[PDB]
Amino acid sequence: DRGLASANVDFAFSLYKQLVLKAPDKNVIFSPLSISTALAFLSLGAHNTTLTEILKGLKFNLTETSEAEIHQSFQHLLRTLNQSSDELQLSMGNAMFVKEQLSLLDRFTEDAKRLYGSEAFATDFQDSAAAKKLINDYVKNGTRGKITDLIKDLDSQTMMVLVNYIFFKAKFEMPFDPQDTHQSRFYLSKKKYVMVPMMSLHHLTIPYFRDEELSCTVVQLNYTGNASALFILPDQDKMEEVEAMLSQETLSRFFESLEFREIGELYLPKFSISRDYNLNDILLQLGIEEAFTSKADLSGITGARNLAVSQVVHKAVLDVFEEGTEASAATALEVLFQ
Amino acid sequence: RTIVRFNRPFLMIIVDNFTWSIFFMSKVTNPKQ
Ligand SMILES: COc1cccc2c1C(=O)c1c(O)c3c(c(O)c1C2=O)C[C@@](O)(C(=O)CO)C[C@@H]3O[C@H]1C[C@H](N)[C@H](O)[C@H](C)O1
Repeated sequence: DRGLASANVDFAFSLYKQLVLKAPDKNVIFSPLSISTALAFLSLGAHNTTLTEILKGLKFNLTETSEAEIHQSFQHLLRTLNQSSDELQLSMGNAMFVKEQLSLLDRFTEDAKRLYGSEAFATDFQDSAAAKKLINDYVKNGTRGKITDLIKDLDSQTMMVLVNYIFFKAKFEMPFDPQDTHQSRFYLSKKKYVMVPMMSLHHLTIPYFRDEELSCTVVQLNYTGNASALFILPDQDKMEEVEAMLSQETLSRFFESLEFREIGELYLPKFSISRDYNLNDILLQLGIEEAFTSKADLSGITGARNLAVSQVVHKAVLDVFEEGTEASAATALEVLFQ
Repeated sequence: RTIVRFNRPFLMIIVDNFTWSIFFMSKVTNPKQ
């Protein structure tokens, strides 16, 4: 569905801008798809304002697609994506961890399994250490060990936690040769620079675009298996200016403006970065409000307005090296009683 | 003769070529470990 693709990209750029506001000079890494999917999963249980605030925050137009069609779109996307080859590995999972005695509507658990692939695991949250182990183990298994501590603190009164994870591992079509990796300057700013391992490729034809009006250069590196990485390289001191132009429209212009061009040398750092976030402030700014207050209506979960969101956390890791790229992320939505 | 040198902050967007899903988005302002 082209609608789902568009909403997910609009959400990605909106999230990105707010993540940067937190700390505008820090590395950023996140999975917008993981967050979109987790919140769409939550909305399966939401009604009324709580529901329309979630779906609108995710950048869907309810006037052009119904709730039923949004969930069917996620189901379809989840089925299309889950992929495994000696070429490329891609896994996404959803789960709910629920207080054992909490009575859930059959329609919710049926829907959650059918549409989002979600099991329901009985969890004793009053044994906080055991409950965190169960959730963190699920995410570690799903991300093949790359994310192990998504949950640090967990209220012992928690009623449920909805979890999404994504795992990605892929080889470059044109891999770098480790013999051509050498320590080189990386300019944190015009005046501050450090030495990093810098990979290099010589004489390569790849898609290329120089955006003079935005002062940036764009290249695409393919993975084997129909994923790719789009790299955007602002001119020095122009990263803030490029960030101010990002949008679905600009990304489209980037892709469409790419042309194959022979490149004499490409230099790219070998690097590994991780970030973790609490997303409450951002979701609130993005208009997802009632879910956090005693007005919350998550009565599609239980048959009463007796649940509200307490904490939304996200963790993501990105490893880029000569042969390819690994990246993982997870999102958890922690829910208390009301 | 064109050179592309990622020796300053850059963006990286990992996408599914068929569904146009953005799996991951990243700004690298300091890659050093
Ligand atoms: C609103 O646009 C988008 C928003 C979010 C993600 C995306 C896009 C998008 O437009 C897009 C693409 O257009 C293309 C791709 C893509 O992943 C996205 C998005 O992810 C993948 C693609 O480059 C490949 O198959 C490379 O292997 C094909 C294609 O590029 C187009 C334009 C190129 N110049 C060239 O013509 C290529 C063959 O088709």
